[PDB]
Amino acid sequence: TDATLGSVYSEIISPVKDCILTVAKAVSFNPGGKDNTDAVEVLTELNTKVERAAMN
Amino acid sequence: QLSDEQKETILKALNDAIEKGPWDKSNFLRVIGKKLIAIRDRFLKRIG
Repeated sequence: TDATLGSVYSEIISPVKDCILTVAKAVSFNPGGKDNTDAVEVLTELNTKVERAAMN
Repeated sequence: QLSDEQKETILKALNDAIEKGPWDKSNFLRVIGKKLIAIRDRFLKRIG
């Protein structure tokens, strides 16, 4: 067990990446709404930070 | 594979995201929020 560089990508980065894609679908369907876009921003922020943490 | 400073950096990122995201603005985003919490719990299970 225990987290590795791999599990970070397979168990964190990929899932978050998937969530962003799905929220993107909600945006494309419902223009009005600041929440869905804020969510994508927060998740993108999350992944960029996790990826850097894992690559260093 | 992961150092201690990496693990805490990642956990901190998960926490920040869970705390500030609009996870209580809609039922849809609530689920997103729950998934994020599920991801962190899985990570915590491994490093602990």
